[PDB]
Amino acid sequence: SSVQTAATSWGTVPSIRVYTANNGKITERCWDGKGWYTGAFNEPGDNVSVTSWLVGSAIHIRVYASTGTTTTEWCWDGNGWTKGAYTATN
Ligand SMILES: OC[C@@]1(O)OC[C@@H](O)[C@@H](O)[C@@H]1O
Ligand SMILES: OC[C@@]1(O)OC[C@@H](O)[C@@H](O)[C@@H]1O
Repeated sequence: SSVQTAATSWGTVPSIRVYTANNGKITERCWDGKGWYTGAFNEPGDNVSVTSWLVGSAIHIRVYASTGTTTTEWCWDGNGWTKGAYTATN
């Protein structure tokens, strides 16, 4: 039905990342001050949340993608999206 989004931002320009879960696929749109464009993130999920932090000038992003009761963490640390160590509790 209705897509579900999550958003994060950093800096002062700023940079913004908006993740949209649509029909089981999460994609990413990006802003760094000069126009929206499509990001590299593509992962399965019906629900999405996100957080990010800076270490100096380097952004680190964590996206939590959920299907059913399984949540997978995806990490951006400058070098492509890698699977994180996040696991659920009992
Ligand atoms: O410069 C765009 C980009 O590299 O920014 C960091 C992450 O949002 C990536 O998915 C995205 O493609
Ligand atoms: O560098 C990746 C990592 O260690 O970053 C911190 C947390 O997001 C962890 O789950 C994740 O595996």
